[PDB]
Amino acid sequence: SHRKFSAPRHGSLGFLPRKRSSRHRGKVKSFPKDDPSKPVHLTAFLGYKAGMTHIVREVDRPGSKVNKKEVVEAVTIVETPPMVVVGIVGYVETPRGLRTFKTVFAEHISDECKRRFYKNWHKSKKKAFTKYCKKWQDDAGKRQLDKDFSSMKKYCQVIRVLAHTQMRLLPLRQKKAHLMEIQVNGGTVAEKLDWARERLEQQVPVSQVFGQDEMIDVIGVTKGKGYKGVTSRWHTKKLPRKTHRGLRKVACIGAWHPARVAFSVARAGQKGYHHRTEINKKIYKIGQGYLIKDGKLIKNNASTDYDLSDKSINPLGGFVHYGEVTNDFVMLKGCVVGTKKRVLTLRKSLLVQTKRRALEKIDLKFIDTTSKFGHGRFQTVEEKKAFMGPLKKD
Amino acid sequence: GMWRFYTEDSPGLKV
Amino acid sequence: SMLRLQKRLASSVLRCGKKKVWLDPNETNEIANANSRQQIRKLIKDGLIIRKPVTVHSRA
Amino acid sequence: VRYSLDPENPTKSCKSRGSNLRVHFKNTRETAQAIKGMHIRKATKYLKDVTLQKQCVPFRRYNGGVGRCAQAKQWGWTQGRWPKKSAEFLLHMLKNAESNAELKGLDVDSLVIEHIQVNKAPKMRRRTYRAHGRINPYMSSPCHIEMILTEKE
Amino acid sequence: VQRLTYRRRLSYNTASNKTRLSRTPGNRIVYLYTKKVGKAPKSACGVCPGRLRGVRA
RNA sequence: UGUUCACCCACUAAUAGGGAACGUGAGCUGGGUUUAGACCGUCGUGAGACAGGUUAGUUUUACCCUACUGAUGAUGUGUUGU
RNA sequence: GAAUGGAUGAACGAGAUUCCCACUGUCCCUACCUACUAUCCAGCGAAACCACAGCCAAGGGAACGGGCUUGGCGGAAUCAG
RNA sequence: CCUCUGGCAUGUUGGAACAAUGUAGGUAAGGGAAGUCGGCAAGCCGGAUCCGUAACUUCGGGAUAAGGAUUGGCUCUAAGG
RNA sequence: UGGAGCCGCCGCAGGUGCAGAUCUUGGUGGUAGUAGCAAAUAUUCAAACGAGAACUUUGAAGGCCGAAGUGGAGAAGGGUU
Ligand SMILES: [Mg+2]
Ligand SMILES: [Mg+2]
Ligand SMILES: [Mg+2]
Ligand SMILES: [Mg+2]
Ligand SMILES: [Mg+2]
Ligand SMILES: [Mg+2]
Ligand SMILES: [Mg+2]
Ligand SMILES: [Mg+2]
Ligand SMILES: [Mg+2]
Ligand SMILES: [Mg+2]
Ligand SMILES: [Mg+2]
Ligand SMILES: [Mg+2]
Ligand SMILES: [Mg+2]
Ligand SMILES: [Mg+2]
Ligand SMILES: [Mg+2]
Ligand SMILES: [Mg+2]
Ligand SMILES: [Mg+2]
Ligand SMILES: [Mg+2]
Ligand SMILES: [Mg+2]
Ligand SMILES: [Mg+2]
Ligand SMILES: [Mg+2]
Ligand SMILES: [Mg+2]
Ligand SMILES: [Mg+2]
Ligand SMILES: [Mg+2]
Ligand SMILES: [Mg+2]
Ligand SMILES: [Mg+2]
Ligand SMILES: [Mg+2]
Ligand SMILES: [Mg+2]
Ligand SMILES: [Mg+2]
Ligand SMILES: [Mg+2]
Ligand SMILES: [Mg+2]
Repeated sequence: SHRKFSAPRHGSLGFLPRKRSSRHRGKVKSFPKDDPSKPVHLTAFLGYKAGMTHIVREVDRPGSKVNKKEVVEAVTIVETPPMVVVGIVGYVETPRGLRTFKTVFAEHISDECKRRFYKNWHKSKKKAFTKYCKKWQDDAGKRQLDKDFSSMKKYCQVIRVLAHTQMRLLPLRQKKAHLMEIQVNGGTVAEKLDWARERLEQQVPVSQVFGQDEMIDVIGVTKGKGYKGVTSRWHTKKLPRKTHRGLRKVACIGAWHPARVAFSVARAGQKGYHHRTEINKKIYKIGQGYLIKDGKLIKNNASTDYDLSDKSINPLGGFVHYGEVTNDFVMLKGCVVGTKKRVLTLRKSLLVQTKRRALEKIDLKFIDTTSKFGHGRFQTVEEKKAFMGPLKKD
Repeated sequence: GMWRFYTEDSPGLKV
Repeated sequence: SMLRLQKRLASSVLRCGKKKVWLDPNETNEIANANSRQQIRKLIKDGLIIRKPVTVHSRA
Repeated sequence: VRYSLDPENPTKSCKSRGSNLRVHFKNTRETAQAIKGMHIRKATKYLKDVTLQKQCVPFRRYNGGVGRCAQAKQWGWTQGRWPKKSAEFLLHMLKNAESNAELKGLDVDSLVIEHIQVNKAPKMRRRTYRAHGRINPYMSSPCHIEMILTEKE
Repeated sequence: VQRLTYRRRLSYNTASNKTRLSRTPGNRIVYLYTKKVGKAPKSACGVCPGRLRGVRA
């Protein structure tokens, strides 16, 4: 018979085999469409979720009940130190698909990077690319290198650049820079490929790729939650108190007769650590990192035109389970998938963004710097110190 | 031999 | 080596628990040739086996 | 006695067995296959590692419910265990053999374990008490073992 | 505190098995079994409720 | 109301109808039917009867195969990694 | 419907109801924590059950098939569920 | 509940982890039975002192009805042989 | 292989041929190295003996039973414990 009292189904099938991701680093599953007209540029970048905080701002959507009212608003910080382009890589279109074609690498590649070509650097003799970089210092090779490029200049349709992170600069424990292919969408294939050839062994910082007040798409792997029961996994109803074998279950699996159980029925398995592609995370700010001229310029980070203090985004006592974000960073509105220290793939949108909300320009009045390791009440040490006075440890 | 049921249980009762 | 005999006998000779019995763990061999009592009585006078004190339980 | 399988050159091969030993046949079997073919000075090292859990034994046949371990990767199998009794039992059987080679006058440290066979021995028996006054059997499943080493260097 | 045991196999409290404490020379409270309390003879006259005098009860 | 059914309140965009061993008891519950105790009424000379009312009344087993969910792996690609 | 007892009735009741107050995770609507388990390992080590076995759709068929027909299709060895 | 006399080695094993399901305990914002057949389960209540106690009643009860108040620590006073 | 008896023909005789009987007795698999060895808070350090110690004994520490006892004694029952 039918179901007496309807309800929607729990979960969405369009996300499943609810399995532990194969990857750790979030793949850009689809870059946006190149055109011609608009200059070459990368389409994406690679970051590290440090943590979160408030922001205060005036808000200018006329019509609202919040119009030119300040609000507080959540943000993530994503520690995003400049990438290095090491290789390029051409893709040819085919009726099968999009076959990879011709991969050049640079002369020099950092150890940061070369780590990733070994499971075990301690043990390894560190011999990768030794016999390759020979090419870059003779005639014969250097000619073949040009032919390898000029082939791509004729044939290949799509050219992405390979880059890697500068793992060095992050507080994180690992030394193995994540590599990545990042797509160059811009002018003709030659022009494209020439731009990449100029960028080889070279830095590419965040600002070059993304701009402020820009909707981007975060991709990254979810915070992982082990095996779980159907209840926390699928958010099916808990059964009632009296229930002789378990109540954090799904009473009936299937009906009798299609007498298998279906993929559509809620079972217990891996919760979290899925691969996920969020979209539309605005960029409330892109901070310049630390640097010097005579003394430090730490001020420039969490400072605003309405605060003008000397704060870093680094809250008191560091970002928790992370460290000091010394480098440049992007400050997305809201949460992003995945956990502290996670390698987080930012990407330009696939989408023509033309909505009131998605074009609003941001002007922050205040970035909250208060400790995250307890109910913090002081923005910065200087302030705390004055408030309390001197102590017994003096 | 294994218990299965009480003699007033008479499992599959369908009076 | 194995002494439960000698902890019993001690106890009944002191007329105490066996909790209260204490055997000098160094001088064990000498104790393990106390297959009788009276043998033990010797060992009590020589100070190998000894009656412990009562575990205090003050009223203060 | 008659061993199963005579060695090709008895002259320079040594023997050792032990009938009706109270070790898990199934654990013993498998580790005895693991051991097979090694140089004796390797196998004594292996079985030491097993006893300490520094190398597993792949459970291949009798592998049901038997968990996974990385250490089994070496072998190229997902199941694996550390059957400490078994090891200790055929660490003796290697010792007796090594001895038998030494008495026959073979270069001990050229031996290779050419044939090693576990076998079901006649079961001991005792019982267990169950619910509703039933009584079930509780059987030890011991194993005859035997093996033949050989000079090969 | 020194508790104690029945000196005889009669485990039950009963009219038989009645006791008292004695300390001893050896200094241990031991149980002694008592005798039953016998009564002085009653009058033959019947009417009188008193038991007789000068008669070891 | 044990109910299916029905009815009524309230909100709603709408409060459409149906199937899957009258989906679904090693998923539950067990309120109802449907043992045994007992109560009433009617029937029966009586033992007893009653799709007439009432109250009390043990809901067993998965460690197999499969199916499903997750999890190791497998064949190839010389070996390995990207 | 009148000792096949009729009508009552304080007190009592692990008795059958109904309602109100308080109370609460019964519920919205689920979460966290503890201990024993399950899990993995060393040692030990049963049982029920078992024609053969073990992916489906439809068909026909003792009128609801794992086996038959016709299609879909099929990839060792396993783990927790 | 904690202890002394006396007795024991955690009840037929150990180790490592701390996932799901369980078994046994807890806690829960706001709401407060909407849950369910049904408040099942748990929760409230609770000890003593001082007040203060209804209908009804076989005048015995109902009654700890109901309903309120107080309680620690310390330093004194007074009263009782 | 084994180590002491056996057969062809003609007649006579029968307790004369097994896949099943939820058949009888015995033995053996799969299940499975699985289910399990989770009621009552608790173990640790050293030393001895010893081929060998998570468990034996000795000492120390931490714990429990907490005099309606996990203490000391008997009845019935056991029958050398
Ligand atoms: Mg419907
Ligand atoms: Mg139940
Ligand atoms: Mg925090
Ligand atoms: Mg299991
Ligand atoms: Mg049992
Ligand atoms: Mg019995
Ligand atoms: Mg007498
Ligand atoms: Mg006289
Ligand atoms: Mg039905
Ligand atoms: Mg079912
Ligand atoms: Mg059932
Ligand atoms: Mg019922
Ligand atoms: Mg009945
Ligand atoms: Mg009548
Ligand atoms: Mg009548
Ligand atoms: Mg069938
Ligand atoms: Mg315990
Ligand atoms: Mg123990
Ligand atoms: Mg016991
Ligand atoms: Mg609440
Ligand atoms: Mg209701
Ligand atoms: Mg309802
Ligand atoms: Mg209750
Ligand atoms: Mg009342
Ligand atoms: Mg003979
Ligand atoms: Mg005959
Ligand atoms: Mg037969
Ligand atoms: Mg197991
Ligand atoms: Mg207690
Ligand atoms: Mg005694
Ligand atoms: Mg006793």
